[PDB]
Amino acid sequence: MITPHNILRHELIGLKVEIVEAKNKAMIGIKGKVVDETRNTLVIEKEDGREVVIPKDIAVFLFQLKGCKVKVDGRLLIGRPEERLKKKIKILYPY
Amino acid sequence: KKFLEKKLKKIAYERIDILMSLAEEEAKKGNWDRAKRYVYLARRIAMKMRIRFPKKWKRRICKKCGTFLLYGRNARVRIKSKRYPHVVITCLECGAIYRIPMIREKKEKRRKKLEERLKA
Amino acid sequence: AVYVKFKVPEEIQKELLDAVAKAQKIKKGANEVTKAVERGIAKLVIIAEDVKPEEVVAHLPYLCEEKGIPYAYVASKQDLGKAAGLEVAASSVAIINEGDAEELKVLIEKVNVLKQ
RNA sequence: GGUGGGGUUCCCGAGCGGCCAAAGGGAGCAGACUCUAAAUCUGCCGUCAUCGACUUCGAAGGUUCGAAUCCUUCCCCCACCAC
RNA sequence: GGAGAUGCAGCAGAAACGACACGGCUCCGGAAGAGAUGACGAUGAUAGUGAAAGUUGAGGACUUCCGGAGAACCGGUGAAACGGGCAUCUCCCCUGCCCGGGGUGCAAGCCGGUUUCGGCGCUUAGCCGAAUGUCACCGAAAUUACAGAAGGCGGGCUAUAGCCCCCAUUUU
Ligand SMILES: [Zn+2]
Repeated sequence: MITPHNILRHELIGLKVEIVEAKNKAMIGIKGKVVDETRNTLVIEKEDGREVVIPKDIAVFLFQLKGCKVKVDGRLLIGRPEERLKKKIKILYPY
Repeated sequence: KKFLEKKLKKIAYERIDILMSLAEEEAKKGNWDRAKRYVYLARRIAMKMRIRFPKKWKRRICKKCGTFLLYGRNARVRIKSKRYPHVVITCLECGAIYRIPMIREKKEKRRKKLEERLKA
Repeated sequence: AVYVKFKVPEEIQKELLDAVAKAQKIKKGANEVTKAVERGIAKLVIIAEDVKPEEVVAHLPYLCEEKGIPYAYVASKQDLGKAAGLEVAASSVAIINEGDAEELKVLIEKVNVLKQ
């Protein structure tokens, strides 16, 4: 099962996602699934049919699990998912 | 108190299973390059985690190119056992040809038949 | 235990064996079953659950999931071998022409009900 | 300004690219032992605390089938120098 | 670019770096069943191909095992295999340039002094108990971020203040 604690190490591809906050104004309001994932980038296919390239470190993501909705920064999702499942420890201080 | 019941290798095996299931689910649509990307990421996490492939998704992929092999579409599967028992997978994309020798199971069946002959 | 997708009841297993017994115009051996599901002439595939090595039948169900021919499982291979007409067991049987049991394989379309 | 080096468990300290391989010692807890206590021995030894399994080898990136180890960068800690 | 040596742990696989022993293939010896019988066979039969591979698919049909020796082909494993790779070390096979070779380093080294001190090296800034101060303004490159000489020069790395130039995502 996919847990909100290990979502820092679970695979993001194959999960519906929407973003709630970002510095880009037009980025806010997208909904879709995750297809491709690189070191700080998701390739998201919308339900409308548009592929978008979303950087991770500028936005916060809301991943839709089996019933759950988890809000995680992409600053926590830094690194390739290969190296992220190797081991990546990120500690963020929003002061 | 037990908070972490799932370890690193267990989530690695789950990522193997999810990525290769999504590889099968996305390989039938028409995007073989996306399925090649899934097989490439699963192979990279297999060499990284030092974990072995499951026996379900073991023979469904190609080692040379990395395309997920649909049997019939881009993979030709023929069983020949005249000289030696073998099941041959043939990649239609690049041309890499692999097989499944079954000599030792035939040896076990042969020893069982020898025991049935000697008991009778 | 590995290549099998769904649990098969014993009554529909006996219906499969009765269909193999009533048909008697079949392709036995996994090469002929594979050729029949690649051509599409087969209407029903019967695969034994006790096949060791499993690879001999491991290419069979997913290919049917590509080709849309209904497939089902029996627990014993020697019973399918006796139903096919041989003293020695057979791994898989594809049916080209059912004949008098053709309505019977309509009931084996209820295997699709087991698929969901 | 300069040379020869080191950073690994609470503290002193080893470690061939490979199964917590992580030598360990002292420490804490528990057992054993004793009238009590010291000393000796046994297991946990960071966690679950019975076997066993996972994390940390100053930090990051990269190579590799796989990093305490091999490469690069960022650091700190030593020793001694005015004559 | 070539040769030589080492390593690619553990598990798996016949086999982890040169080739091989091993199983399918051929021969010989022993045992068991059998002449309109019986053994075997859709987990594939007499059966062929440069036998990786592919076409074949049954009143098909004379077989099976063990041990020993050999021309050709083949390895369910693993990242990587009857064969080509990877990394390290050392030599010889090249091309062009330059000729003293190493070691320590200015807190080197030298002098008055003979422990300890002062002078040279030392400066179109040259301190050493480590000097280079404050304000305004043209401009817009400006004391604002990283940040400070200590004999001098040249290369490379690290961290960013202001403007200029170039490239990319969102966008329209
Ligand atoms: Zn291919």
